[PDB]
Amino acid sequence: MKISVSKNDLENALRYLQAFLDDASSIASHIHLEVIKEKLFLKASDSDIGLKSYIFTQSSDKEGVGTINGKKFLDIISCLKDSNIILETKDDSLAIKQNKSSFKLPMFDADEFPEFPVIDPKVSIEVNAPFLVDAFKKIAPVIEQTSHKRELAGILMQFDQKHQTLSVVGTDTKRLSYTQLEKISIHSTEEDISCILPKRALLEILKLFYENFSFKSDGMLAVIENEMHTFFTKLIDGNYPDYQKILPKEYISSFTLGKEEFKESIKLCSSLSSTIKLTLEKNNALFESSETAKTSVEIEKGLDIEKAFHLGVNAKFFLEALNALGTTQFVLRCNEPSSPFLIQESKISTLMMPITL
Amino acid sequence: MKISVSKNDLENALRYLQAFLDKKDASSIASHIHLEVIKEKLFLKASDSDIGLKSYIFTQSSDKEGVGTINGKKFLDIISCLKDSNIILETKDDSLAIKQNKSSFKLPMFDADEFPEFPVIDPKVSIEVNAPFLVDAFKKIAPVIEQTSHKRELAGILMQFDQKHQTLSVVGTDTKRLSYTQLEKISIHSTEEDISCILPKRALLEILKLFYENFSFKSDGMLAVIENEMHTFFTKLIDGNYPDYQKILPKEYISSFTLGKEEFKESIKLCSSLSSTIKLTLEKNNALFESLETAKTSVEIEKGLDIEKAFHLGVNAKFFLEALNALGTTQFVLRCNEPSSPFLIQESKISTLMMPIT
Amino acid sequence: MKISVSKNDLENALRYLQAFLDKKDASSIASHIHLEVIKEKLFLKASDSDIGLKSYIFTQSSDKEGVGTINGKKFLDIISCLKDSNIILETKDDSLAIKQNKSSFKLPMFDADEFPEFPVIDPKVSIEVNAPFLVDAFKKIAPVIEQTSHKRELAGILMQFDQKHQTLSVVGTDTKRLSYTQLEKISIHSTEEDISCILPKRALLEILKLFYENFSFKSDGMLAVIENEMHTFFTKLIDGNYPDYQKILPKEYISSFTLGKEEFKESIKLCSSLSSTIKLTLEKNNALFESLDSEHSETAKTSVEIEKGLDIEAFHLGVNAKFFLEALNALGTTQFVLRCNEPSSPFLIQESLKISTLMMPITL
Amino acid sequence: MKISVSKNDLENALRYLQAFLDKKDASSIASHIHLEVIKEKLFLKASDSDIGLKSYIFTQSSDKEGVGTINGKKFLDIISCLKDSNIILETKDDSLAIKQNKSSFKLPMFDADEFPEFPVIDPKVSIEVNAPFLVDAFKKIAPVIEQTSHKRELAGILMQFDQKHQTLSVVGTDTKRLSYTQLEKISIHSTEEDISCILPKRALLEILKLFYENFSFKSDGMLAVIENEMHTFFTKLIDGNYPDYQKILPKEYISSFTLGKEEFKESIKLCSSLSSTIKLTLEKNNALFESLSETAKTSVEIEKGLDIEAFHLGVNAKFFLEALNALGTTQFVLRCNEPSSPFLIQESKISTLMMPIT
Amino acid sequence: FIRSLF
Amino acid sequence: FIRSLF
Repeated sequence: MKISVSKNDLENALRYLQAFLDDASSIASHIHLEVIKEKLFLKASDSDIGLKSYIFTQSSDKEGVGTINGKKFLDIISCLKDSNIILETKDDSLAIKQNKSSFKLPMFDADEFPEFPVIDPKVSIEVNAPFLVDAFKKIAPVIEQTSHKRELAGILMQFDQKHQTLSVVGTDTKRLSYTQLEKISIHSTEEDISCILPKRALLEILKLFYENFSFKSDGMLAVIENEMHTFFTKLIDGNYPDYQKILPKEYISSFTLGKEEFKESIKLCSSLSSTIKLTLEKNNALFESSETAKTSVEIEKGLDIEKAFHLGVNAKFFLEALNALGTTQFVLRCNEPSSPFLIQESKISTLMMPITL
Repeated sequence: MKISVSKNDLENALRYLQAFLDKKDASSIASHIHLEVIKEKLFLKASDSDIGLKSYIFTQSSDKEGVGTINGKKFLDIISCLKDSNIILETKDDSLAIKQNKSSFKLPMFDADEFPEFPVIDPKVSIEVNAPFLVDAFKKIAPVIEQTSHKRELAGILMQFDQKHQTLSVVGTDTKRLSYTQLEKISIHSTEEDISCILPKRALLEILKLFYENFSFKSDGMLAVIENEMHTFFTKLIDGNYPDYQKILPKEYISSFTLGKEEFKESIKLCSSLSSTIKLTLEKNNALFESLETAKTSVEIEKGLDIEKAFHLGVNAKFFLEALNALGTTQFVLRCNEPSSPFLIQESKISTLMMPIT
Repeated sequence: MKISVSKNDLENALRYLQAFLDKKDASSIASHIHLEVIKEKLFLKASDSDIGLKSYIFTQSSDKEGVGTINGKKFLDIISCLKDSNIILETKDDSLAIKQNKSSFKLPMFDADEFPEFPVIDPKVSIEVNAPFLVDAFKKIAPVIEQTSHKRELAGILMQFDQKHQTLSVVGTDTKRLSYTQLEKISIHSTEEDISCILPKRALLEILKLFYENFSFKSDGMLAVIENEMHTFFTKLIDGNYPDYQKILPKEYISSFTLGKEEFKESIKLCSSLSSTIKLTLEKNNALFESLDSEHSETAKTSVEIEKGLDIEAFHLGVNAKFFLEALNALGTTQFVLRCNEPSSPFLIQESLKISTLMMPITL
Repeated sequence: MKISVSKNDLENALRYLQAFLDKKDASSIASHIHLEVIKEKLFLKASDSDIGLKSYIFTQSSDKEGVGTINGKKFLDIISCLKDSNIILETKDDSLAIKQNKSSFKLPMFDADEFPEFPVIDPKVSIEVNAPFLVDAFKKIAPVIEQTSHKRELAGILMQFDQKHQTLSVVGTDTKRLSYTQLEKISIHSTEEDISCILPKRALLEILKLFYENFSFKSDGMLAVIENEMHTFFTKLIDGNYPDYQKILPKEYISSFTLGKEEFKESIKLCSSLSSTIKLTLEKNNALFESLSETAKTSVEIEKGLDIEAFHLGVNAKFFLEALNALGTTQFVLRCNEPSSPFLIQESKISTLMMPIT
Repeated sequence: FIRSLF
Repeated sequence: FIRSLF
C-alpha cells in the first residue's frame, strides 16, 4: 500500500499465497504489498517457491509499498464483510479498515523483502493446450516428496528440441508413469535439457495453472507465467534415471480389459487389504484380498491364454494407474507374474512392479 | 472426419452453445451446431441470426480433419448420457457417428457449407478490456433492463463511447430507475465522433456467462463482436437512439443522507415479505420502514442526519435493493429534493436514479 | 395469546403446511393456518376439505394460551425473512403480531371457531405400521399412478385389506403398467373382512413427506386418517371400485430371464436420449438395446454381456424406456427377473431371490 | 442365520455403532458388533464397558433367525463398498458371510454367548422426556465441559434431580465458566428426594447424535440408561460429587446491562482473528472491543443508554461466544459487580457465569 | 490468566 | 513385499 480501497478479491489472492509463506520473525512469513496505478500487487516467497499475484483497486488514493504477516492478513480479511476494505500504511503499520472495524499490523522494511528472480532461459515454451497440466495431475500421485533418491522427489520434464517433444515422467521405484507430448515449439539453447520440478511446486502449479502460460527454466529455477501470476520454483539438482532403459521392449501377453469393472473390483477388495491377488482366466477376471474379500468380472472378448495368470498388485497403485487413462477399456501387458507389467489406453502409461503370492 | 474427445470438455462446450441455438425449430440449420476439426482442435459454432458463439476443445486424437453439423440439443442429450471417458466422433456420408465402447449413435447432418459464416465486421469502434469493470457494470446494471420494453431501445444496455475524453458510459433503464456508470481511461480506437452500441438483454446475459477480463470488443453499429482466447461471440445491436440520460439527471439535490447499506438491505427485505412498495421515514437518529396488513422495522443512525422534520419517501423494494446491490461501499448516499421528485443512490462506480412512489 | 418460538421450528412447520392450504383464494378460511397454544405447544392446522394436517412445535415461552388464524402463505414468507432467533407471536384484537427485535408484523385473523374441525371417524379398518414396508411401497408405486386419469378410480393407490389372511395389498396402475405388492402379517382390526381404500395421488405424495415408520392408519370408507406423535393427517378417499388386478396378472410365463439391474438401467438411459421407446433383444449371452425409428437417420444402440447364459430360441421386445426404469427403481435386488410369454403379451418384472410390475410391451 | 438387508439401513446402523467399539484391540470381543435376528428385525449391539448401544434395522427377508458376531470396523468397511441394493448376511460355522451379487466376504465370529449382555438396572431415578429441552440444554452446555479435567467430576455434565420441586438442573463447568439451566415440571419417579448423575462428556456427545425427544432416562447411581423406540443406550456415570454450583453463583449484581447479541457476537469474532482474549469497554451509549504492536478494535452503538458513570472487562472470546450461542433471545443481559469478579450472561433458559481476565 | 470460579 | 524397479 499507500492508500487503497479493494474488494474480497483480496481474500482469494491471500488464500493462494499462503502456500508460498514460511516462523513469524522471518520476512518470509510476510506478504509484500505494492500499489502501482489501479493494481495492488501481492508477493510471497520462501526461497524454494514464490508467487506474484494482483487484484484491481476500487480506489487508489496513494501508491506505495508494504509488508504484512501473510497468515494474519488472511485471518483478518476473512472476518470482514463483503464490502470494500481500506488498506493504508501509517509509519511502520498496515491499517485495515472497514466501517467501524480497524486493524493495525507491523510491517518489515519492504526493501528487504527479496526480489523475484530474473533468469536467462536455457529453455522456453508457450503452453496453450491442457495436456502438460493434465499429465502433471495424473503423474503427481506416483511421485513422493520424501524420496531416498533426491531426484525422484519430483516430476521430470525432458525437452528434445530436435523432435519437438516434451516427455513427462514420475516414479517412486515401484511404478513409473510417463507420457510424451508431440508438437511443442521448444525455444532452447541446447538440444536436450531436463528440469525436475519438486512435488511441492508441482501441487501448487495444479492450483494456479491449466492453459495459456509460459514455462522458462535456466537449469536452476523454473518460472511459470500467465496474465494473473508469475510463479517460480527451484529445480531438483541431479540426473533423473533413464526411464526408457527400464521399459520392457517386449511383452508375452497383452490383455484388453474393462477399466471401470477393474476399478470397482479393486475398490471392493481394498476394503479388507491393500494388496490384491488378480487371476485372469480366458472369460473371467477374479480379485481376492480367515478373512476374505472376493469378486469377479466377466470378459466377453476372451483373452489369449491356456493356463490362468495370477498377479499380485497394490490396490491403490493399480487404481491410480487406471485414473491416468481416458479410455473406457485398458491394456495390461505382462511377461512373468514376478516381472513388471504395463498399463495403458486402448497418452499416459504406467509400468508397475507386482507383488509375489 | 474422425476424432476422439474427452466427455467433460465436449459436454461443457455444448452446454454453453445451447443458448445460441433456435431449438424451437429442428427443420432449421439454426438448430444445429457446426463442427470443424483443424489440427488438434474441434471448433464448435452455433448461431440464430441475433447471437452467435464460436468455441473449441482440444482433441485426444485427430485421425482425420473435416466438417459437420448436428442437432445441438440432441448432441448434448447424447453426450450427457455417456461415461467420463473419451468419445469417438466420426462422419459417415451425411451422418455423424458418436461412439463410446459398445454404445453407438447416428444423427443426420445438414450440408455444412450452408451453415452461415460468422460475420467479419469493419470496426467503427474497438477496445481491449483487461479490468473487470465493464463486466461488473453489466452484471449490476442488467437487472434494471427489461427484455420486453414498450420502448424498443430500452430493451438493452447502452455503451456510449466518447473517444475525445476516453470514456465508456454504461447505462440501463426501465422508465422508473436509471442506472449508470462511466469508465475512465479507455483507449477507444474509433473515429473522433461519439458512437453508441445498445446490446440486447439476451446478449447481455450470455456475455456474463462467457466473459470477465481479457477480451476485445468491436462494433460496426450493426453487430458487436466480443473475443478472447476461447470464444468469439457476436450479437446484433438494437437499432434505436437511446435517450439522453444526462438530461434527466438532476443537477442539484436539497439533501444528501449517508446511510448504512446492509442495515437498509435487511430492512427492505423484511418489509418486502408483505408488499413490494415501502414507506421509508428518515428521522435524525433513525430510519423507519413500513410496508404500504403491516410490516415495520427500524434502524439506528448513530451519525445524525441534517434534518429538522422527518422525510417520508415511497420506494419500490426490489428497485431499492437492486440499486444497493450495485454499490461496493459499506455505506451509501441518498440524495433527494422533494418526496415526489427523483432521488439518487450512490457510494460513499454505479449510481441509480429512481422515481419514488406517492 | 402470547408465545415465543424458535425461527427454525416454525419455518419448518409452515413449509409442510403449505400443501394443505387453498392458497388460490385468500378470502377463504382455507387459505389460513389455525394456531392454538396449549401449555408448552403451539398447534398448527391447515386444511382444504380434501386433505388436512395438524402439527406442532414446542414454545420457548408460553405467557398466554389462546387461538388464532393467519394467512398461511404470508405467514411463511414473513418467518423466512427473520433471523435464527426466537420470534414472539401475539394476538391483539383480530390481528396476529409477529415480532423479532425491531421488526414487527401485523396480519388479519379470521374467527378461529369458524376454522373447520378435523374429522373424528369411526374406523371400519385400522392398522399400526412399525415397518417401513408400506411407505416404501407407496414411494415405489406412486410414479405409476397419474393424478388426472380418465378412470377416476385409477387416480390413486389402492389399499386392499384382507383381515382373514392378514394381508394389505398395495396397487397402482395407469392402464399400461400395473405395479403391486402384498404385505404379510398385518394385524388388521376391521369390521368387514374385505375393505378397500383408494388414496388420491396428491394425498399419497404428502404422506411420503410426513410419514415412514411408527404411525396409525384408520379409515371409515370416506376419509383416511394417518397419525403419529408429531402429526395427524387426513385425506378423502376416491369413491369407486378399483379394478380386480389379480384377474389380469398372467398365471404362467413361458420364459423367465435373470438379468442385471444397473446394466439394464444404464443401457435404457442411453437409448432414451434419442427416443422414449426401445427395442430390446435378448440373446443367450448378450442383451441389446436400440432406439426405435425416432427421425429415420438417428440411432442409439448399446449392449450388455450376460455371463449366466439365458435359456432360449432370440427374443425381441418393445418397451417404454421410462416405464422400464421406474419398474427397476422399485426393486432392491442387484438382479431382476423378466418373465414374458409372447412379444406382444404383457411381461413381468420382479426381484431375484416386494414390488412387481406388469407391463404392456410395444410392437416391432 | 440367513437374512437380506438394505445397504443403506445397515451402513447407517453401523456408523452409529462405531463409537461404542473398542476398535484399538481386535482380539477383544468389545471390537465386535453382536448380531441377532428376531422375526423381521436384525438387532445390532456394541459395547466397551463405559458405553453401549443397541439398535435395529428391518430385514428384506428372514430365511433363518440366529446370532452372530463380527469385527465392527471391518463390517462397516465392507458394507460401505457395496452397492445400494440388498446385501445377504449368513452364518456358516464360525464365519459371517456377506454377499451381494458376485462379491462375497467371510469374517471370523466370536461365540455370541460370550458377548456381554446389556445391563438391567433397578432405577433409583426415572423420567420420561417428550420436550426437546433436556437435549437442547445438553447441546448448549457440552462445549463448556472438557473430557480431560484435573477434577474427574467436572469431566461431565451434571443432572441434579429434585423430586420435591419437580426440577432437573443441568450443569457444566471447566472452572472458568459455569453454564446451567433448570427444567421445571418434570415428573421425577425416584426413591430418594435428591439424586445426582454425572454423564461423561463422551457419553454426552453420543446422546446428542442419537436422541432428541420421546425417550426414557433411568439411572441407579452407577449406570444411566436412555431408551426410545430405535435404541437402548447405556453409560457409566462419573463416580464423585459435583461441586455445589449454587454456592458460587453470586446472589446480587451491582449492574445489569441489556445488550445486543448478534452485535456482540460479530464484534467478538472480529477481534478474535488477532487474539483469543478481548478487552471490552462499556460506555453509556457505546460498547468497544479491543484485542489484548498488533491491534483489532471495533465498536457497537447502544441506543438505549446504559446506567453508567465506563466499565472495562477482560474476557475470553470463545467463552463469551459459546455463552451467547446458548441464548435464544435477540438481546442478552450481562450482570457484573467488579471487573475482577465473575459476571453472568443470560436471556432478555441457559445462563453462563464467567470469570473475567484480570 | 483466569482465576478459577471455585 | 514389492520389487524395486530402478
